[PDB]
Amino acid sequence: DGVGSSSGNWHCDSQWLGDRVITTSTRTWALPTYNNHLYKQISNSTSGGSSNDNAYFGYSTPWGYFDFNRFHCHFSPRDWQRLINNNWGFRPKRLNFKLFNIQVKEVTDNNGVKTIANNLTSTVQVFTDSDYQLPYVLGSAHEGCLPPFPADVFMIPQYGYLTLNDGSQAVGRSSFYCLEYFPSQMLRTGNNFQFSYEFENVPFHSSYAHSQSLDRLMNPLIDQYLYYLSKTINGSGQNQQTLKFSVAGPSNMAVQGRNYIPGPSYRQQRVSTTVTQNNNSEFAWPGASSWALNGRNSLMNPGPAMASHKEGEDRFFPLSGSLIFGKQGTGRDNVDADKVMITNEEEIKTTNPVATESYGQVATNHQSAQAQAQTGWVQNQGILPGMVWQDRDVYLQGPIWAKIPHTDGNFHPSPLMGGFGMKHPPPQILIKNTPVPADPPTAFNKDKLNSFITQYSTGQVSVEIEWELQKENSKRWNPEIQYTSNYYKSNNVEFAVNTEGVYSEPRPIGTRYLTRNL
Amino acid sequence: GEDRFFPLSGSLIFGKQGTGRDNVDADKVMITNEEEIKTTNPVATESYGQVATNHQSAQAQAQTGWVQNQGILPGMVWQDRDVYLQGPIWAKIPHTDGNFHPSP
Repeated sequence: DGVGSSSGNWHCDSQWLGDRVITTSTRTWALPTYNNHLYKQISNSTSGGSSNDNAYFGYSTPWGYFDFNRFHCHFSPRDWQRLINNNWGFRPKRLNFKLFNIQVKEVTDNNGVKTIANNLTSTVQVFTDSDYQLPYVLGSAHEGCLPPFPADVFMIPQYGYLTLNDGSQAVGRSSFYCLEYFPSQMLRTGNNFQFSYEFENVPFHSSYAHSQSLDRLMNPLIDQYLYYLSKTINGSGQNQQTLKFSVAGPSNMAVQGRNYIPGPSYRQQRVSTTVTQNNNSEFAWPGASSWALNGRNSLMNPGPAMASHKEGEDRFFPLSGSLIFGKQGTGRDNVDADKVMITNEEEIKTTNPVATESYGQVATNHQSAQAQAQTGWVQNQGILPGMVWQDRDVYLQGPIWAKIPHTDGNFHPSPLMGGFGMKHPPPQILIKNTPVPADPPTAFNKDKLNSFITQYSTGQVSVEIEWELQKENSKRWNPEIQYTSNYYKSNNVEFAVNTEGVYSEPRPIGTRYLTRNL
Repeated sequence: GEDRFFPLSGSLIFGKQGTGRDNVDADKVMITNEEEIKTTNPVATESYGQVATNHQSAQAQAQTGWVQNQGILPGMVWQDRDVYLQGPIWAKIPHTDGNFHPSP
């Protein structure tokens, strides 16, 4: 347990134990000193002003944090495929985290000549927010998670948070948190850290697509013992009204009585990939669906899970109804379509309404001898007893869990971005290099020291997660759809490294391949 | 009192003994009456209610709009469709990620 002894080994691989899968990942990280060892107040004001919808107030801290809330941090593409093609569901159960082989280095810069040396006596502080007393930052789809490729060395993201704001100002109820006011473990090179976590009960994610739709669940050979209004007129001409009824049969499925209806909706604007079909105007924000919270508007994104488009119109997508990842090396601003990957929420069209369509129509008056029957379009429909739906799919590059807000009420708290919702998700893990003062003056001074030895640390991280599988039990005769690689030759291998050594994930990968009845 | 009225497709209608399959007259069918639940459930052929649609001010008058369809709201209470001697007994709840009050 000293300077010349490793404090942990490299564990990286998966084990498939029947109904369970155990993924273990190790990456090597680097932690700089953030904020000059200072807690700093930030707002849209210190950010260079902004619009009201983007106003905020908060603090940036000198701490970093570990984040592995993305599936590719645990599953290799090959494993994701094994999961995807053979199970009807899965979910996390246990988690084991480790920090080891810490190395604190000191940088010296004299006359531009920079040099790095070990500072053996320096420490790094670590602690877990086991009681969720700090603002939960994971599950906001932030960058900075463990890289998908094991060989990549990553930089630990800086921790910051937001509280209540009134423009760029704070309010009485705004909270300020100091992470030093938390007990934390201190470790020198040769010391290590570790902890375990139990995932609370969460339903299995449905990694299947339905092999039949909500409106097509009857026996196509028999009639119902129910009738429907089929004629209100006996033919053109004056006073031709009547009431004729017919049996709802195979010949008219649209009219049949049903026990369950499609899930809720919130109409999204429809955008086309073949640009010339879109309106010649800027509607990215104007024509976007949104919600208001205390005078501020936020984009309804990704919103309720809805099918991306009608059958065949694959060139269409909801303005902000699906997740879109960037391809390897894609820039940050105004990037072209070809440099991004838009997820396709199609498999759920069997139960969820289409995002760019109306939920349906409702009557809006009392038809009478004088007035004709009128209908109106339902653009957004809240929950109704009898509704049934699927949740957003999850992706290899997508988030895994989210913290369910602690509130009096909520409904089906499944994270809208996809994933598992939990009141007590994996705790945040904060880390920071303990400040090491430079030589202080030889005469006392009450001011806090502001002269520090420049340092940064590096080490390994290990995350082991145990997943529970729900295996397939289909009696389907014909073969199923399976995720596969392309047979055809090509310059590079999909999900492999470049000739420059750049790993890249060519496309998003969902979980809905196997099928199941409704 | 307006017993002569019924929702276009809001109630179940069975056929009387021997009634044909197509374009049968009113007298040869039996339309169920979902009346007893008017104590908690809104009327099918009516609006749920009205909501404000603007900010009344010195210049603008208060305006309301009709709620033609209303999803669940915390605080709602209701009865489910009645069951009949000739009616169905059970149904299979679709195996899906979510659903609400899966009563057929």
